[PDB]
Amino acid sequence: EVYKGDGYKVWKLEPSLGDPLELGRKTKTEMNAMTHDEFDRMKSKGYDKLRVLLDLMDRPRLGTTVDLCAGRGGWSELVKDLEGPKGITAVSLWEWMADPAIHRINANVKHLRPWQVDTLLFDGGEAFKRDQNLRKEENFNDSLLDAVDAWMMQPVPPRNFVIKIQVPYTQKAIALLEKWQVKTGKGRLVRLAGDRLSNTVMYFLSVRLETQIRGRVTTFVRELAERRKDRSLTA
Repeated sequence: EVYKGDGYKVWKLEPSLGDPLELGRKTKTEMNAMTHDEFDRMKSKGYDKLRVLLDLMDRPRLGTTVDLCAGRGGWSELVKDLEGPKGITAVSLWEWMADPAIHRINANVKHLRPWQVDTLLFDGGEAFKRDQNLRKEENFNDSLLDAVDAWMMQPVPPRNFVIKIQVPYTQKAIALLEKWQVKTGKGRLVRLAGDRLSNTVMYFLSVRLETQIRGRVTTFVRELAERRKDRSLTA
């Protein structure tokens, strides 16, 4: 009851006014300019984080599961403990610190074409370092969401999904998320509490619909910048 709800797990993100792209670029620029003190002072591990996310989703039965950009296997390992290794397929480019019984495919996620699954996991995306054009990090993560898009738009989409959204305030990202809600009839973008302030990572979970994604991302980026200032500043 009062257990079921979130809770301090995720931020509350009600929609608000603003351009998410510009507020997102604004706090990225500010962060890039922070000194060594400010930045650090505010700056297989995913095993636990996926368990939290799946607990929020009411612990659904996973079934046939593809884990995209599986990396070291943290997410695949949790599925195997939850349901055995038979149903999991792990895709990444190659290392692998998870159960070797889990089936793996060495392939570029942007070239592997989708197939039908019960559960779609994606934990890809990368945070670029300050010495970069802002648009290059946005384009790179956009192109990864474009690949996930083909998994979500196939004739029978994933019943369950956990899709990391590394850079959620681009037009591609927001348009991709709104399209996936229409396609699947569900989906909510969450900000896990306790994620490092140094990224903009959100997660798109296959729970009951929550719309106005564009305003909630704006609220996220505005709220994150304020918390970045609080932590970076002393006294």
